[PDB]
Amino acid sequence: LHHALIPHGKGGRSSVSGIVATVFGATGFLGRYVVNHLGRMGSQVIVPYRCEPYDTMHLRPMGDLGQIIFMEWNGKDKDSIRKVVEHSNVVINLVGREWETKNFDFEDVFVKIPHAIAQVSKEAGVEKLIHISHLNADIKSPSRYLRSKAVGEKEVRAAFPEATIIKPSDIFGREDRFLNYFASMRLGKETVKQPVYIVDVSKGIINAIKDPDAKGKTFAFVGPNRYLLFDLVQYIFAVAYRPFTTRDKVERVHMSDMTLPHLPGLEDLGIQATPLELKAIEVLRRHRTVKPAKTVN
Amino acid sequence: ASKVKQDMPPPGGYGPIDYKRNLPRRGLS
Amino acid sequence: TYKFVNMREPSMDMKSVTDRAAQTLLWTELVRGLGMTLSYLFREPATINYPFEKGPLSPRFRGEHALRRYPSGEERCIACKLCEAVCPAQAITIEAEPRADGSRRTTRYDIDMTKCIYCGFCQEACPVDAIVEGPNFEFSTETHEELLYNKEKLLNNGDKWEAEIAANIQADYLYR
Amino acid sequence: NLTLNFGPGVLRLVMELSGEMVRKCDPHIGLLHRGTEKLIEYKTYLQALPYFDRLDYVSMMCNEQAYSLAVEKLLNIQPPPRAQWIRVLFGEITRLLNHIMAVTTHALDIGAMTPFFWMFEEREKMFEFYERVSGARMHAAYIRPGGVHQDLPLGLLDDIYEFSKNFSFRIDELEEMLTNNRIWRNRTVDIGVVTAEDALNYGFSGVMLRGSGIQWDLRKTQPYDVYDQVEFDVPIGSRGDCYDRYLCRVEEMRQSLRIISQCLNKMPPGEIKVDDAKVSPPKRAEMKTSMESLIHHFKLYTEGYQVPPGATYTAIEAPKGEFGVYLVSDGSSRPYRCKIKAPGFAHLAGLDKMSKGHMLADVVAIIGTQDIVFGEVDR
Amino acid sequence: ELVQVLRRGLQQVSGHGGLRGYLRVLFRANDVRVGTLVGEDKYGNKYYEDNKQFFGRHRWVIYTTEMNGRDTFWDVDGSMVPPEWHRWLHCMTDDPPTTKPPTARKYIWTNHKFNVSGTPQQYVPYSTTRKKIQEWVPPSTPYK
Amino acid sequence: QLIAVDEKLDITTLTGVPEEHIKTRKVRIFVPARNNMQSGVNNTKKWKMEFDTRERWENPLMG
Amino acid sequence: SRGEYVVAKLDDLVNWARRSSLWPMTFGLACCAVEMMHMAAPRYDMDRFGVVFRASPRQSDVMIVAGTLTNKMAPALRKVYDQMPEPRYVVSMGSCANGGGYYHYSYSVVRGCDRIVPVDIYVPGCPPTAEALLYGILQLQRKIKREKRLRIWYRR
Amino acid sequence: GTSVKPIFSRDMNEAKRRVRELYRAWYREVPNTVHLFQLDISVKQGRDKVREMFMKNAHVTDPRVVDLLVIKGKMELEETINVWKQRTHIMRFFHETEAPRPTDFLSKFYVGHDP
Amino acid sequence: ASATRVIQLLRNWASGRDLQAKLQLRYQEISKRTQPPPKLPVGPSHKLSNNYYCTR
Amino acid sequence: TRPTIRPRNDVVHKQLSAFGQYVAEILPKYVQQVQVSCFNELEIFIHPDGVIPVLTFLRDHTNAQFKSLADLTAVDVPTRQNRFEIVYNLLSLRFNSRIRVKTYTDELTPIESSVTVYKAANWYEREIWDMFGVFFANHPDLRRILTDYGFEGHPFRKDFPLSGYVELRYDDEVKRVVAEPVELAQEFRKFDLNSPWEAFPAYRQPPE
Amino acid sequence: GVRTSPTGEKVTHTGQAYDDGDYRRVRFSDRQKEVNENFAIDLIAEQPVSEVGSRVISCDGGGGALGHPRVYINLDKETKTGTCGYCGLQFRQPHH
Ligand SMILES: CCCCCCCCCCCCCCCCC[C@@H](O)O[C@H](CO[C@H](O)CCCCCCCCCCCCCCC)COP(=O)(O)OCC[N+](C)(C)C
Ligand SMILES: NC(=O)C1=CN([C@@H]2O[C@H](COP(=O)(O)OP(=O)(O)OC[C@H]3O[C@@H](n4cnc5c(N)ncnc54)[C@H](OP(=O)(O)O)[C@@H]3O)[C@@H](O)[C@H]2O)C=CC1
Ligand code: SF4
Ligand code: SF4
Ligand code: SF4
Ligand SMILES: [Zn+2]
Repeated sequence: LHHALIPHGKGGRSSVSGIVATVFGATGFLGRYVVNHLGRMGSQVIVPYRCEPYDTMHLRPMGDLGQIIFMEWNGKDKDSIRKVVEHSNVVINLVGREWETKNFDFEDVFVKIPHAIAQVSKEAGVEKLIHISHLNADIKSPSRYLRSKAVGEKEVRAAFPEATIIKPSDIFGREDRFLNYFASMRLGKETVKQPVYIVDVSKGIINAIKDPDAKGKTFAFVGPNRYLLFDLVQYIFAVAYRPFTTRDKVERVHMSDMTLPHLPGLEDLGIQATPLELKAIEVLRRHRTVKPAKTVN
Repeated sequence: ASKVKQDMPPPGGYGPIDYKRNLPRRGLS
Repeated sequence: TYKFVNMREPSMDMKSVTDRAAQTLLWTELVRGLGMTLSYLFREPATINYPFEKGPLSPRFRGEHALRRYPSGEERCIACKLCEAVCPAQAITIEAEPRADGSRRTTRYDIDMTKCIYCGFCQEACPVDAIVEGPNFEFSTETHEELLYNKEKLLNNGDKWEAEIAANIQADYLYR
Repeated sequence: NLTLNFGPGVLRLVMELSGEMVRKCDPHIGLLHRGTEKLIEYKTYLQALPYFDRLDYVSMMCNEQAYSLAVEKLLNIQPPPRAQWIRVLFGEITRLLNHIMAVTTHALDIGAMTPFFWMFEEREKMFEFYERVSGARMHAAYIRPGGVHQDLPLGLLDDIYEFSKNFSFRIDELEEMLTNNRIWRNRTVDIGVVTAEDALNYGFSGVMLRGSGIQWDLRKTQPYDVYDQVEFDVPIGSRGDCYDRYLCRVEEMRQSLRIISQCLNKMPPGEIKVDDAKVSPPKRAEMKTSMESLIHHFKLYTEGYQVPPGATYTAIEAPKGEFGVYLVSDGSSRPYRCKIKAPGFAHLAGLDKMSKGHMLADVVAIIGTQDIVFGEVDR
Repeated sequence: ELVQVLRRGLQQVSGHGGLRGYLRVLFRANDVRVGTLVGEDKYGNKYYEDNKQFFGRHRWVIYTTEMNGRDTFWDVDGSMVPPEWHRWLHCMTDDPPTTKPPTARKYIWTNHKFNVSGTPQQYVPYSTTRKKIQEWVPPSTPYK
Repeated sequence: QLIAVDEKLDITTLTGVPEEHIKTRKVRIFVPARNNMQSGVNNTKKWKMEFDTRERWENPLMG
Repeated sequence: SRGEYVVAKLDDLVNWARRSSLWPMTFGLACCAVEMMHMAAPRYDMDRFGVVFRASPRQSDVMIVAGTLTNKMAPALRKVYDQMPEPRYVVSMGSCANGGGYYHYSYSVVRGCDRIVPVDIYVPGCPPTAEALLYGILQLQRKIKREKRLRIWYRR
Repeated sequence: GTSVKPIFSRDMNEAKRRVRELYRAWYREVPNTVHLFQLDISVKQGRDKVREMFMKNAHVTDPRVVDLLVIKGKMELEETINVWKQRTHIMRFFHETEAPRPTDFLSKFYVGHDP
Repeated sequence: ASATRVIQLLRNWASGRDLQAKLQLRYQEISKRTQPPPKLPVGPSHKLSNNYYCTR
Repeated sequence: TRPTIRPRNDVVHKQLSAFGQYVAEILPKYVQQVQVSCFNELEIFIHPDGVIPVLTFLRDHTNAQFKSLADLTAVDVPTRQNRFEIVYNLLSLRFNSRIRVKTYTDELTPIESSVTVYKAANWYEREIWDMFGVFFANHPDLRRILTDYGFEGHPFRKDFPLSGYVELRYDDEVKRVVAEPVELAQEFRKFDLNSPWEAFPAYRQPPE
Repeated sequence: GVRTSPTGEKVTHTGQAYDDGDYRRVRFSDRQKEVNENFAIDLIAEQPVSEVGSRVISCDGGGGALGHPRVYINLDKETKTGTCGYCGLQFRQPHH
């Protein structure tokens, strides 16, 4: 199995895990954690970056000498994608944008780019492809965000039959846009939210790479508890000791989180989901100058 | 043949080197 | 023998006391320091206009490493591994094997320039003048990996700097 | 009484203040502990030599000389006369470098900052001599346990004489800036006074002894290389304060100039290392033409020389004080133990007593007058 | 006196080829001194000497406008000096390569290169030894 | 003044070694064999304690 | 059209302002700091390039790690690095900071400061001469001249 | 015979008394440390960690070893009281960033050559 | 130093000492960078006879 | 004796031998052995219980008055029952002389601290506790001085690994510096340099 | 004499070249692979064989002290040519 791809060492920084991962969109919120988890076990990471290298400067300490290679690419171009995934045996797609741009709308970000990545990964002989899309992604959605997410899911499934699709819902992390977004507001009682910890999603992606029978499966990474939006925002404002983006985001946050009991979740990957209360203090300690919100199950 | 040549002080040594403190007085009562 | 630095007894007559009082009240020594600084302002500075002028160096100066070769063009290194054994920082890794013609040559010769301390022990333990520490010092790098030299890099360095490397060795080999 | 932490050489200092006063001072060291003494046990003596440049990285050749003297004493060999004269010459040059560093950085911490540049020009010149004689500006590794690595290039002595004949006015400009200045005196006079008995008991050495009136110097009392063949005076303080130690260091600069002149005039001819190819390597030509020379070069640069078993404590008068090494050899080419004694350790230990009932700003003056380089403190 | 120093300033301006060359050297080297030309480089570098200046400023180089592959009108560095002029410029010798040139060898580079860090031409380390342990290759003919 | 305790000495808790490097390692106490390439016998005088060989692998960079 | 031209001109002006005023803070950890102080000396005059001498941690632009980083010292280094504003660049000076150097196989030494902070320029030597540190600073200046933030923002 | 020079205690009762004293001191310090260093753990978790660190040495039967361990424990307690330690040092007790090393035979057989 | 006489007088008066006698900038008075070959005499034990190693 | 051999001094040898015999006569309760090196270095081996008396005598006696403590260190010899060897180096300015006092201890037996005799010993003793684990009794403040806070083990013991057990890096997941089991990209090459054909017949040992 | 690998890479003088399936080639994409063009084996192959009329010859590599240790080469075997162990030069007796 290409002997140089055999794991060696003790799973440390200088060890060899046999994983050669190309992580598209690694300069994001989830990309940094994925690259950290991949590099701390000794895997080789190719980081394809669109921005200036200064914005990729923080990824360098995450791996040992030569374990992280940074490469320029363009989403509109197929040759760059081809040359970035030439030698990888794992490809992870984390490309996403929450708003509109005069160069990239939702269809290019969530449909065209994932389709190109999947097609080139299949033509290049990549063994594993991992794709990330929203939990509430449905074709019949009012929002173009989640409609494009669903179309991208279908198209990447068509292009890469053995692709693993992950559908995380409202991940909350130190550098997230869920707890910070609510804490920066300084409407509900019918909408329910099911937030998932950033580290849980990172470990889920890592295990899905490791898991042998998670080839064509579809996962839904969700947290331990379902929260009404009003009391969740109340708890967010209470933890920060505080008294209580154009159109798509408010529509998305007003939508309730779906429930998909038939799909496997984090439990299938041997991960105990972390409740929000434990990490809420960690996230919101920086918004300052106990009575956790009630849940529904 | 060749005669020994290495770094040596010149004949008669070097010139005197001043090392005492020299703090002059400008002069006004 | 020994000296006393601060056992000078000031005079207590009226003239010395008046001089000390005038020094205290009119700040003579502070103005004296001002005069010294003013004098230093009016003399030529010691600055050189880098990178157009360069600081003086000598043939003994030791900077970036290089692997040399004979005038025929065949590399001097015979894989004796004395430079590897003498290296205080363990910055040299060597692997050898017989060549196609049976020559004793290295198939791997790496120097970790982030481990090297630039002591010059390697170039003085070499019996065949193969490894030298040349006069280049402007080889700063944007990544850690490019400071990990292999045999090809050192051979290219030797081919690149051979002219003045040989000139310096000619100038300094009688002291060795 | 509040406890405050002056954190990040690099030093962490835990002090309790009752208003302006200092009640307890606690230096926390180990921020530059690299484990040099343990790493030496894994090297041969020649491989262990370059560690001493990095020990006290302001006075390099003095550490080289102390290590070389210890290894010579254990090996039962002596260096040739020209090697000894070169050693004393470069030791005095190193003393000049160290004292410039100490005085200029002390004044810079006080706030003067002009003599720093004035004298770092001369430091750069002295650096050129190191570069010319060895090929490295700072960590030369020139002085070896058998003598010196190489002989002087043909033009070095003239340039040393030309540099040393103009240095007196540089010291004089420094003294104009600092010696008679009233602000400098009020910053340093009657600060950090230590009595002779307390300085002696606490393990002080160098100026910390001489500043308190104790007439002690290792170059005079226990001379090592050729220091008994040169004449110089030893400045002695009277009050034990920072001002007296500053004066002592300046007068040491002048006496070092005197010794440098004497060393230039009396340089003898001859070889540079012990003519015993089982300790010092043969010349390159001899190695390339003779069989015994090649065998000895091979064995010395792969295994090294075997030192007879025994333990020694060899100390020299480094510019910072008594610098010593306790070297234990089990009979192989790899030292069994190498304890390194630096005066900075004892001086920083005495810092707590030295700063009783002083201002917060006086602690900087005391640290400066101790001249603490944390490479030798932490080792 | 003052008239003499102003006269030497005017001669200094005139010795750079007029006002355009004076301004060019002022904006490229931040220095407008004039010295005797020691030699010319194959890449366009010029080398000047003035023994009346103190040690360190008695030798200098004006870098070329265009080196191997980029415009170095503004982007200059000390790695553009070829080894022979490197030895002369750093005062390792008193003899420029013009008076006596270095020995010529068939393996010495004919075209000096600069420090290529942060460039597609940068050095990438790799292992130079071959594969140590050879795996077994199963036969392609079925066993039964 | 004297405890006069009767128990076998064991300083394991005071050395700072990790727990896995104590009950899993196997030291070997031996007099090293003479190198047959040489006839000298000065390296066969003392006893040596050495640990068992563990895994060594090739670095992906620089090998 | 005109938008890309104007954004490129603004980007060039911002880069020129940034690289013409570099305010460094230096950890005088070990011997390499001495050579740092020789770059500030009259002969080299790091000030004449617009690079001030001993800026404060609050308004520092570039970080020079000049010496050996130990296990007892790494958290302090990272804490100081996190304090720096805006665009911050790190320069690793000497073998000890680059990859551990002569104390690489030591129980109390961090094997390279790039385990703790991201490094932009690696200056090799033991110690690097003030010439070499000046060369590294000028190389960092050229690298800053190369970067292009506003053009990427426009094409984003 | 087997007679040795004491350090602080003469028999196991005094050593046990000193161990109880040290445990009381650490137990009282846990919440103050958790608040002061701005921890991410709870006080119950910190006291559980203290209990685990104590139980790690529960097999010692030598009063000299026990009271030397007690001396060390007071040393780290003194380090923690005076905030000599940074936030990182306190965590070094929890190994939060290390991957879980399995103990069963099959897992060790699969992962590597390590026994 | 190529300094005008008036500037030399001003600097000498301000410092109080004659600066031109001993300047801190190095000039043609230094030694040449290219030197003749040396010879470097041999040590005392380079004899051909009566030089048995057991005696030294 | 040619210029390649370090000359011997016999006057100092005899003086040091006489003074060592003098110290031995005065303090027979503690002194176990006295030696003089071939390079005129006097060392005294004493029982551990006599650290405070003997040192005090050497500090306070009119003939000795060794007022300065040059250095205090420990040497680790694992093959001995008493593992650690405590060495005191003393300097006498009145007589321009140096002496060495040597003592033995093990992992569990403490040593009386000589802070009451020499203040300089204070920090030195701390270092020993930090580097060898030797406990010093009646010390004003005994704690680590060189190693990192919470460092487990004493690095200068001969059985401590050269590279230690843990190494430090930065983790962005926890946003802090963490410690992990040590893994080296290049393991330290161990060189067998000891040669057969012993060098010094003067130090030969009986073949038991 | 620098050869080219079947993939397209350059093979060094030691015979090193990543094969088709080796992932490590990714380190060279968008960058360059450092290969020395001057091969010592080819350069020493083209040297002329020196003719001396003595049964034993001496070789120090040329340059005296700037070469390699002096060695002596026997030329009795007329079948082949005596080769210096250090320099790689060849010597041979004037047969016929
Ligand atoms: C009053 C209104 C102000 C509005 C805001 C503007 C701020 C103040 C306006 C002043 C602008 C100053 C620009 C002048 C800088 C040119 C410097 C030039 O000489 O440098 C050279 C030219 O380099 C670059 O090619 C030039 C880039 C400068 C920017 C070009 C003009 C941009 C101005 C746009 C202003 C519009 C403002 C709109 C918002 C209000 C290269 O030097 P460098 O490489 O460094 O150093 C190399 C070292 N050497 C010399 C020894 C070899
Ligand atoms: N709360 C959350 O964040 C959860 C995220 N989603 C999905 O998870 C994925 C990653 O999330 P997250 O890391 O937070 O998103 P980020 O906003 O942090 O960045 C996503 C990455 O994709 C790259 N990227 C974005 N747009 C483009 C583009 N048009 N062309 C090229 N590259 C682009 C970005 O690089 P650059 O710096 O150049 O812009 C960036 O590195 C996304 O696909 C998202 O849809 C799943 C549930 C919610
Ligand atoms: S210069 Fe010294 S440290 Fe560097 S490779 Fe040579 S021997 Fe090793
Ligand atoms: S470089 Fe010299 S010392 Fe090193 S292996 Fe080659 S021939 Fe031997
Ligand atoms: S060894 Fe080199 S890098 Fe380390 S402190 Fe000394 S000079 Fe600096
Ligand atoms: Zn030959």
